[PDB]
Amino acid sequence: PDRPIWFPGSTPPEWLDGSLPGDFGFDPLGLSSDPDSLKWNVQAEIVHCRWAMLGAAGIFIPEFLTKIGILNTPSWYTAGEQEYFTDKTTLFVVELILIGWAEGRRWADIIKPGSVNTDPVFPNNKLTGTDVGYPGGLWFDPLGWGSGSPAKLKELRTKEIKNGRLAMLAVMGAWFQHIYTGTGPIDNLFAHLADPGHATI
Amino acid sequence: RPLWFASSQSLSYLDGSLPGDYGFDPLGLSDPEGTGGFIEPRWLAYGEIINGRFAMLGAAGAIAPEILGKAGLIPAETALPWFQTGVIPPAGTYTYWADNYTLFVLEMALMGFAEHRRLQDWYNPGSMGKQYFLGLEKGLAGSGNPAYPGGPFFNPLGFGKDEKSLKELKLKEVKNGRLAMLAILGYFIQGLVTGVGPYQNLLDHLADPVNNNVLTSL
Amino acid sequence: LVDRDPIKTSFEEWAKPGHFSRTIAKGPDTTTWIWNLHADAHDFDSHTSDLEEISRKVFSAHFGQLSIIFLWLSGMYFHGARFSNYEAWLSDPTHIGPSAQVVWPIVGQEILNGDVGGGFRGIQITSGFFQIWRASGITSELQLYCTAIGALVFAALMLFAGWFHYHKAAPKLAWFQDVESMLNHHLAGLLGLGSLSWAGHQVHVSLPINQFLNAGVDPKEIPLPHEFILNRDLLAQLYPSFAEGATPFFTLNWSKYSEFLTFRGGLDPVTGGLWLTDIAHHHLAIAILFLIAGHMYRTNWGIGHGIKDILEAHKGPFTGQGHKGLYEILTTSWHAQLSLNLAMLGSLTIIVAHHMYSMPPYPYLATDYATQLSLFTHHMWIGGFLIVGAAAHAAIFMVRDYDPTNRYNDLLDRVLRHRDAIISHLNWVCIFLGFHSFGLYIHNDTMSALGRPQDMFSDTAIQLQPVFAQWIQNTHALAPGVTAPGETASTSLTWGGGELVAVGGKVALLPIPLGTADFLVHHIHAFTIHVTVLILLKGVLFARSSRLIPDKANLGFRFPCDGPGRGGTCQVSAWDHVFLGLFWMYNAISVVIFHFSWKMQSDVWGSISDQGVVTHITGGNFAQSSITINGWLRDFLWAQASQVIQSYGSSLSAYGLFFLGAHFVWAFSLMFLFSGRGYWQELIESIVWAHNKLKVAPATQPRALSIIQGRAVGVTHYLLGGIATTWAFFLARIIAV
Amino acid sequence: MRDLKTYLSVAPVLSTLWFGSLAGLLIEINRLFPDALTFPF
Ligand code: CLA
Ligand code: CLA
Ligand code: CLA
Ligand SMILES: CC(/C=C/C=C(C)/C=C/[C@@]12O[C@]1(C)C[C@@H](O)CC2(C)C)=C\C=C\C=C(C)\C=C\C=C(C)\C=C\[C@@]12O[C@]1(C)C[C@@H](O)CC2(C)C
Ligand code: SF4
Repeated sequence: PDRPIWFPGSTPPEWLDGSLPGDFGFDPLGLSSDPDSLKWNVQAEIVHCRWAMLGAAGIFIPEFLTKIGILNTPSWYTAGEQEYFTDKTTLFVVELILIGWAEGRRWADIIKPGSVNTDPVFPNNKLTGTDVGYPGGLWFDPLGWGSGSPAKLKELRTKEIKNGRLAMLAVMGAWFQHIYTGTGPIDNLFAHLADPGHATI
Repeated sequence: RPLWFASSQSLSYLDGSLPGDYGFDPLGLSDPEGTGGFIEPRWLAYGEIINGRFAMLGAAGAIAPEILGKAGLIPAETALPWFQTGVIPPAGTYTYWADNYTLFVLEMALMGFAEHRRLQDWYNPGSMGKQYFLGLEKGLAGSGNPAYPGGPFFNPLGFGKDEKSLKELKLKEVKNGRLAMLAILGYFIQGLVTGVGPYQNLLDHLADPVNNNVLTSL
Repeated sequence: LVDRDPIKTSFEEWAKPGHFSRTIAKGPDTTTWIWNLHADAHDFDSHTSDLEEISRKVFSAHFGQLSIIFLWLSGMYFHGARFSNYEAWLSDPTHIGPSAQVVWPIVGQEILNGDVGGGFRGIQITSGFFQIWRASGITSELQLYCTAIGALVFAALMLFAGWFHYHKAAPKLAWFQDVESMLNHHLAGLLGLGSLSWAGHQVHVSLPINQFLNAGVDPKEIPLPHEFILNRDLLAQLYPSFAEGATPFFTLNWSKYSEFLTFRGGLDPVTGGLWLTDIAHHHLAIAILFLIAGHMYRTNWGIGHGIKDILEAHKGPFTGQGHKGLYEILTTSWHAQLSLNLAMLGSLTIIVAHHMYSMPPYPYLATDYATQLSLFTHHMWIGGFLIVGAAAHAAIFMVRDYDPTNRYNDLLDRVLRHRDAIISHLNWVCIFLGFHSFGLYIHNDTMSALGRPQDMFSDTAIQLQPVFAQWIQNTHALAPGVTAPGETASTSLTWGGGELVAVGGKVALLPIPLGTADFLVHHIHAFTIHVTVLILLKGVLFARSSRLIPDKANLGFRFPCDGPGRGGTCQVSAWDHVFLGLFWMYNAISVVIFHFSWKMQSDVWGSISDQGVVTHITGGNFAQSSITINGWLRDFLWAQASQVIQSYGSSLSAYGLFFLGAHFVWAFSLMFLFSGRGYWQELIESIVWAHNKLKVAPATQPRALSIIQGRAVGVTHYLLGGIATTWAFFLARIIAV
Repeated sequence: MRDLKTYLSVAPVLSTLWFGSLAGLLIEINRLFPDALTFPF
């Protein structure tokens, strides 16, 4: 109730009571007034965070190393135009099958929690996580850091969320910068650092 | 108390509590009957005070560089009139350390922080001294009167210790603010019709008051 | 005086249809509930009895209307910038047909993208926006794009204002009942300042650009409008009086401004429209007059008039107490004000339609025949509809808000005490006009069929000359130099001066003669208007009681009958009198537009040769052929419908399709008008039987339409079909020729 | 919002969405395969 708020001095919404990781009371439009929408939106935010962190790393770390000349990879924008060992549609279909099996089991855990925690082939093997979106076990938490006291968890889960949001913003920024300026994101940073007053939109 | 264009309607609610009150309200804009929206006595007084302070900052600023240029203290490339300093690029522009549209964003952000905090204190008195703000929330608590916050930040020298002195100083502030608003309107409409800076206008009037006058300017 | 946050902004009421009514909020037992939902949506009086709430609701909806109008204007301006040939038309107005709509090629509908000139393919428009933009000095599409953006911004502003003045700060009832201040502001500020601003725009923008265009300069070589303001030398070259500035204005040396403020009269030979200097002078004078007129009514400063005091002092030996009490009625009833304003606005629209054709105010408008015809017909129909609505809401006020115990008025009481004499006299006048107007056409038909052309009412056998209108024409033609010394030419070319204006090989305007046929058609117009006024005034005057049903006010304003007794009481309510007057309004307006079309095509419009001989479109057959019904059937409907029935396979095939579609829609309405509810309710019972057999019977029981709903559907479909048919016929006829 | 979702399930809005999607599908089908008079397969 005394947590920092996005708009100091204002009143947070009633459905945001501070129980969730990364909660600052930001919901002007009330998109999650009902509990079911709240759970669905939490799961969507967690997945979007995790994909956006993988995407930001993959966009920026390769492009930086190319500029300093260690590697010679093409631009991320046109990486889908190169010719690989097979046609792109076959790769898309293989992706669709594999990610459909992967995400399909994630759908059943949202609807009915703890029903897909067993290995279909070798029943000696299980996932250990109690919380929807935090699956645990030797596959997703091999170091065992994903469980502990509520203090240890609410920090780690808040660090994940705050990093994911920043990554999402960075990825969209890179997309729009390449659309407008027509040059890789790292060149934009060096141009800005050369003449910060004028190297601007 | 002295009165200035007072009326029976206006005197029914202007009883002299506000500083610099002379009963002048021919249109009855501050009538407490059915207050709502932005037409409200408290908001009108607050707006008058804030506009007076900003005009007082602006009135001296728009003429300070010009007089020093004619006094030979600052370089002539900086002794520009207020309308050729980058405010209106069609009238003229000066090249700063950053392009004008870039400075606008930074000004917008800083002014947004300051003005949003001021507004949120107006809405909820004493709210700005609660949440952690770099440890500066200890002195930004306000005083319960939105126009006169006081405190170690906004009242460093500790003037106005006595209440009578505070009332006199509030009256002086109101008078100077009104005079500065009048001067700013004079700035605008003098620049419109003469096409040259106000200091040069004053020097023109002093040189020959009859050939350099409104009768000869309009 | 407002209230802070009177109603919460929420989506809760969106999920409960019929929340505005107690009866409708229960739930849909039958299908009548769905129809009841839409019919009572905007009847704010039935929702609540508090006048303040009704006023607050009314104030906010006008903001939504303004937002919709601004969106429509934004679309109209945007389509001219992106999907038009305006810039090509601006270089050759007489040979290029305006177009602002294009069509996607999907099912072969790209045939509608016919040629119009200027290397453009699209649908030809007849709204006249090109001439409006040309008269404003608009040259490029950038200006139109900016105007569309501004209109979008204004629509957003109107929507926000509508939300604000209902959910955040709603004015009190005392604010609405300040009629003196509202009249003062709407006269001095809304009209006077608007006229002054438009005069300033015409002085500083329209005049120089239009002078450059008329001189023959390429539109891309004309200076921009702001260059005339920053560079006074250019305006001085165009108008030397601008070198003196505003000094002549303040020294009362107004004669120096005679270069751009004239009183010429007539038409501009180059463009065929009114002189723009005359328009600027007109707007200046009108602005002055409206600014002075806005200082009449009293306000907080004691000087001015009190409307109640003016009303109370007008009484006579024939009227008793006079206008005393009318001030309280017009400040507490929304319906009476609506009726009065509707009547005045409809009359004004008809006056505007009549005036714009004889004094063409836009360049290259007189020689664009399709635009003229379309504008005339459009504004005539709008005026008729508004006039009918006036009577409808007058009847509503009489039924609901009439209360002599607290709102007594002597003038209204005296009218209700002799209504029989009024209705009987109007009945006799209608019968006399019908006998002596339409009967002369039947006499002509019989005499022509019998082989006796020397016994007809015509210009060759028995003349019926309209000598009163000819005297007015002669008086107006000789006004300059006798009764209007300051004028150079007459107000209009139609008065009969004898001069002809031709633009690009076509006739713009010329004197219009009057003869025997005009007499007959004018008396036909008078007859139709009188009958419509009879049906509407009978409906208003007998709304509360009659000799047949003494208690008619207890049954309401909109009820079907009072049963089969008293010999039968179908159609006794005041709603049925509007339902019956719509049909007569349609009849009258159709006759008027047919008269206009035939007269224009026969006596005015045509082409002019090098030697100066005029060939009209139909060759002047109106005088001898329109004096019989067979003439109207043969030389107008049969001959001029060949364009619309031969339009298949060309860019005008849409009009041909709409002709048949509107025929079908018109004929479809007769099912609802000639039949009654009981048959259809009995028929549905058999259809429901087989749905029960297959377990597909709905839980919302199907019901036949009510008696009033059936009447309304019939009249709506009847009007839509007829008007659409005439629209397609007119457009297909006039675009081709 | 539950009330907003309820308003989206009312008959006119749902019918409008369904018919708009249907018209779009039919227009694209006739755009890909124009002038079909017989079923040739
Ligand atoms: C400024 C003009 C104005 C205003 C504000 C009003 C306002 C009002 N009128 Mg009204 N009226 C007007 C002009 C006006 N009228 C005119 C000019 C006429 C003469 C034709 C009438 C005739 C009239 C009658 C006969 C009645 C009213 C009534 C009313 C009241 C309720 C209206 C209602 O619920 O609408 C509901 C609105 C509709 C049902 C929409 C009708 C749609 C039209 C008919 C068809 C449109 C076809 C469309 C193009 C097809 C597309 C369909 C789409 C689904 C695909 C309301 C106070 C009623 C009243 O007070 O009852 C006590 C009443 O009975 N009026
Ligand atoms: C084409 C069909 C038609 C005709 C001829 C009429 C005719 C008439 N309607 Mg009418 N009406 C019609 C369709 C028609 N209506 C339709 C479709 C509706 C919609 C429901 C209405 C709705 C309507 C209303 C609501 C009212 C009328 C009224 C009237 C009368 C107006 C007063 C008058 O004397 O007119 C002039 C009369 C004529 C032109 C008919 C005479 C025809 C010529 C002169 C032949 C004369 C022959 C001569 C006497 C010798 C014959 C002798 C014999 C042995 C051969 C008039 C009789 C009003 C009324 O009752 O009177 C005020 C009235 O209030 N009508
Ligand atoms: C699922 C709905 C449904 C079903 C199964 C039927 C079935 C039938 N109707 Mg029928 N009808 C319906 C809706 C339906 N109707 C509606 C909504 C109307 C009002 C327009 C009618 C009006 C109607 C008439 C007037 C007649 C029938 C008749 C018949 C029978 C003859 C077969 C036929 O196609 O007639 C033709 C049926 C039609 C042309 C109806 C139009 C089809 C509508 C648009 C379908 C609507 C479906 C609905 C929206 C379902 C939504 C599903 C969603 C909630 C999941 C048959 C048993 C005939 C009969 O045997 O008499 C007893 C007959 O004369 N119907
Ligand atoms: C969602 C998003 C934006 C979010 C929007 C916000 C803040 C909305 C906020 C609000 O709702 C709240 C909170 C509360 C409401 O009351 C109000 C609003 C204001 C409405 C951005 C990104 C969302 C999603 C992202 C970032 C997607 C990532 C993409 C990836 C992984 C790309 C990977 C690749 O780049 C590689 C690695 C290599 C390349 O070669 C190939 C590709 C495939 C291109
Ligand atoms: S039900 Fe029909 S026929 Fe019978 S009295 Fe009523 S309106 Fe007349």
